[PDB]
Amino acid sequence: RYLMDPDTFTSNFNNDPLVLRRRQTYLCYEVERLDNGTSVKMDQHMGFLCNESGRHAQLRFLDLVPSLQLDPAQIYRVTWFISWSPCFSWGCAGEVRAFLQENTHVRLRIKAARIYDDQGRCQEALQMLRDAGAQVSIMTYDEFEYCWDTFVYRQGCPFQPWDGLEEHSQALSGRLRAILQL
Repeated sequence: RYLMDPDTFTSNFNNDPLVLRRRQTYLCYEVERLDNGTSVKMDQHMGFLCNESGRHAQLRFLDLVPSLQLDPAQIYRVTWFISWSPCFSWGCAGEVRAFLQENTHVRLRIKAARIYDDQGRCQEALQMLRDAGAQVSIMTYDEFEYCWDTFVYRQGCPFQPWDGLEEHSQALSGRLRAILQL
């Protein structure tokens, strides 16, 4: 099971708002079955994806859903830890929205390291994700450290936060919440 290089993680998940990092998107994913009150994980149902040749990571996750062989009779929670949202292209959120409409046994939780508020398409795309049932939030220390511990080739090294991580996360979270306020 393949683990990310540590500089790739740090370079892509850094939440400095003064950086406009839109070239790549890294999406770390885990799928759990909701049963017996608890959650049940599957290690072959965890991994990470980047954009590959114009096909956004979010779309690459949707392409591998069949290979997950989800029992349509059960409820599943898919979590994404994604370096930024929402997916920039037009209708790429629409493809996510559509997948959620056709797979009503799947609940999608999106934890983004950052968002880019353009006061336009970006806000509308985030709202449409919410409206299709996704739960979108901004990553905090706990989630960066989880992803470090879970997806990165860290060789026993502990997570080392960058300067401003918590301040930046709280500022982004405030703005996402404002956008998504019902």
